[PDB]
Amino acid sequence: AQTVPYGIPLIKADKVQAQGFKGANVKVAVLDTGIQASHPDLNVVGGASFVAGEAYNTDGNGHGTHVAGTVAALDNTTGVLGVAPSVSLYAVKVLNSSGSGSYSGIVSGIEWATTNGMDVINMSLGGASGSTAMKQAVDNAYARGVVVVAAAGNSGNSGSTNTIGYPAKYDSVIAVGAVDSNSNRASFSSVGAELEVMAPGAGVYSTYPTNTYATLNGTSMASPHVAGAAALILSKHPNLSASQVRNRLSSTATYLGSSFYYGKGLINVEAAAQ
Ligand SMILES: [Ca+2]
Repeated sequence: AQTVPYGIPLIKADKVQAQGFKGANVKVAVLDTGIQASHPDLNVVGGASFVAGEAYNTDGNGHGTHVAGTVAALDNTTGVLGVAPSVSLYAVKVLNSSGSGSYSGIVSGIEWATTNGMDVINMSLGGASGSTAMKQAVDNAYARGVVVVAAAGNSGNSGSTNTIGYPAKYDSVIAVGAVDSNSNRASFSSVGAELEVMAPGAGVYSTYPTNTYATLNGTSMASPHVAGAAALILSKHPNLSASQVRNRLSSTATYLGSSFYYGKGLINVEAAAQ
């Protein structure tokens, strides 16, 4: 009836669930291509779009809907199952259907998130170039107490230079790399000094636009696992601070090898939990 993507158990998300922490009352913003709000396995409570012509609540390129579901695919009897399935899910359309977005849109979405008390902002996007304004709203939202997790980049290596994109590069931002089920670091996952931690990003099955489910690969998929794991935690210790929450994801994870390639390693939600 319901399937459990090999990733919820991998990060021991499901052991937190058992205890009864699933992110109830936790507000997660997914800054993506949008979310098919009519998807039987998802319940989007609100949002916004800064993409022109595109309304939001509709997904032209299956990504937003896929990332959305990893975070909150409802806990029912069908489809899949998200990380923090009780969570208040807001979709911020920041990628115009062909998958790309301009900073103006990104920074706006970020701002929106902060201005609407979003406890979590998931950015499964990037660029190899930054901007002054992005660094400010990522720093600003975090100083504001939001937890900002962003995908690392789907660059592999680039010598021994950082292949981590933006905004993941902003140390106010948690850069998430991708592993698989044998906790092996995905091939395409980005390396750099900024990598923070790893999450499942290979062959991750989730909600796909028009009430169906599919398997995609990427850091883009790695990032949301981290965005839910914090909601869970935020649902157990609702007093904690962003940094309070980060440290725990950080300094309490599973060692896979060098920081360059794996960061602090694979997240452990249970241990981080408390
Ligand atoms: Ca479900």
